[PDB]
Amino acid sequence: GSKGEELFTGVVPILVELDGDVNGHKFSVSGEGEGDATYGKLTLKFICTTGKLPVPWPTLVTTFVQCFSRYPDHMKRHDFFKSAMPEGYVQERTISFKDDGNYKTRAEVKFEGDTLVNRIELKGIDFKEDGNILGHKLEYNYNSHNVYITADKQKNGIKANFKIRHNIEDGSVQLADHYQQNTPIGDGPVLLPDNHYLSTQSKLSKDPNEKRDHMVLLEFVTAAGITH
Amino acid sequence: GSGEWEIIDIGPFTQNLGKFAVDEENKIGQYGRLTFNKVIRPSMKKTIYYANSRGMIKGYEYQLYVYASDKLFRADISEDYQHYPHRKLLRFNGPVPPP
Repeated sequence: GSKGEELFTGVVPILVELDGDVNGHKFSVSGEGEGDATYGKLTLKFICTTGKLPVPWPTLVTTFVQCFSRYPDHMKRHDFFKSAMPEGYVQERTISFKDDGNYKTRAEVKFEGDTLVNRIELKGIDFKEDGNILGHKLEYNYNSHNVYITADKQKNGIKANFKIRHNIEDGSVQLADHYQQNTPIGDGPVLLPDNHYLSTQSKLSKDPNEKRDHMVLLEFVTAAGITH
Repeated sequence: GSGEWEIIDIGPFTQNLGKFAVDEENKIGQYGRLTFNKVIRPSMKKTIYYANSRGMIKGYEYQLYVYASDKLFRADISEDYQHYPHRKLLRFNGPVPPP
């Protein structure tokens, strides 16, 4: 358990800000919503503020706050994300789309007042102009995944490896290979975890009254993989 | 893929679809400027599925009877979640016989 954990015992407002650049196409996204870590529950709405999003919304779901995961009581000593709070952590990823381009992301996740903020810069290169991504061939939905977490003692943080499965309209599934590293922003002690995983499930939807390009996200994340 | 027509209610969601149809039709101009009044029964929708073995929901299609400027129109609207903008006015014809 940690002092950081005490900041998540109720409903927490969330802001998400992303600046992106994919094959030179520049875009910005703002998101708002809230998280309730007691139930591993996230509710977020994202709006593309620069017009039409040049990549499919599902490809950005993992980039758009694992501190809202529900860690079962017997596992709470393994919750790095909340222990890094309020000072926060940096989350870096490489995301490799099978036989297409890749995203590189850097995010800072921290409290600003009572708000959990995720500020992201994203760089995408080597995408095929009529591939699944720039050609918008992904179904608008999202699969359930298990994300394995392990300690990275030398960076006083964690790392994760996982594959995201994106449904493709023609019936195939395209894998997005995620390599992730998280390191605390502050200098204080953090909880470093034994090996475990996060079990995720996400539902994507639309706001019928919204005229801008957007995504509504409902997500549940639960930690598992450690016996009690 | 696409399922069968099902009756839906004429609540706010449906009335807003009506409003959308009239606003879109107003952009073309083959009729004079229309003023939305109401969607009347029956309204119906069919589910649209991705064309593959998963067959998950891609969106919906709507067929509405819409009163605008005191005339009854048939409006067909498609909703496609994969591509922005999602709502498109497919057809808008009138006046038509009352259902």
